[PDB]
Amino acid sequence: LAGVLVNVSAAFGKHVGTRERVSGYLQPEFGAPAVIEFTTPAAFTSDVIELQ
Amino acid sequence: TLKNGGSIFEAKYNNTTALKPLFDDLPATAFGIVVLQDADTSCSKDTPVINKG
Ligand SMILES: [Ca+2]
Repeated sequence: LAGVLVNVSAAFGKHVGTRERVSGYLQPEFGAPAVIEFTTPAAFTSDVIELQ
Repeated sequence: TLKNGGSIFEAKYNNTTALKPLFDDLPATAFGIVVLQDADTSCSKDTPVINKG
């Protein structure tokens, strides 16, 4: 089990806001890609958020 | 401020540079909000999010 770190605010050039979606895939050299998909919640209210 | 006690119906608000009475100034199509109890400072003027309690 391994964890990929991404500096999103630098990658997209701005911080992602509330009520916004982000989607993607981590695509290996061969084999099926891991889908990523989430919508940031309506109200940020704590420092670490479980986008899941 | 009224999270720390005071009189409703005589609350002021802040147009930049002044303080003026809330209820009398509020426009006909709008509602205003006054925080009466909030433990965790969750309500802010630009984002009034209310949570349990
Ligand atoms: Ca609260």
